[PDB]
Amino acid sequence: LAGPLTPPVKHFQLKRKPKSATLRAELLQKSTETAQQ
Amino acid sequence: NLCCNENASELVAELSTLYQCIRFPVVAMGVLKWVDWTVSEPRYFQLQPVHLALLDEISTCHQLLHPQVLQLLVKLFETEHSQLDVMEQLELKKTLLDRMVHLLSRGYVLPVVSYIRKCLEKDTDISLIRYFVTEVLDVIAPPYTSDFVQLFLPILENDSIADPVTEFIAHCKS
Repeated sequence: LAGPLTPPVKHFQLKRKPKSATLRAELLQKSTETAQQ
Repeated sequence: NLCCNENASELVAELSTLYQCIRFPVVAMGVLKWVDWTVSEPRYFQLQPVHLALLDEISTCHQLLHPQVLQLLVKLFETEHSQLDVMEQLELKKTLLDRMVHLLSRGYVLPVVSYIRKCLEKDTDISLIRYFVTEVLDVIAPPYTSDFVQLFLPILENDSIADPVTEFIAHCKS
């Protein structure tokens, strides 16, 4: 109904991963710890 | 259930199910309003801030929530507490600058750099803008489209260091 989604234009290829995703992994460590609980 | 329980550490306990469940858009909005009202309390940064991490899942995984997240952090980038000194205020501001640089990396580049230009011309000290440029030129890969240069480089005229700034200015003027 609301029409299709258009993905954003990528002005440049990322040579690395943002530090946000690094922090997501850092907190996924404690996520796996909770999985161990 | 989690949000109205008035959660911090327990968030990190069930952050797995959270980032599993933020993929639902409406749930992402709900957590955004919850963390907004928790973090918008005066002096919520003196006691746990894990909540600012969750925007990373939201904005990265939902494109149309880029306008909200920045338009949340515009308030948080103006945080000022007499208890948490200007050093800690600048720490939180630089943290939020890293968040805004990440959100720029997702394509929300015109309004980010426009507001950065406005608050430098205003509030935001030259140290914060220099740290912005430091993190940006440390993370952004060339080529740099002129739609981004047109606001990033003429505000970068104030400084010349973070050398990556010299490389950026030379590449983007040549």
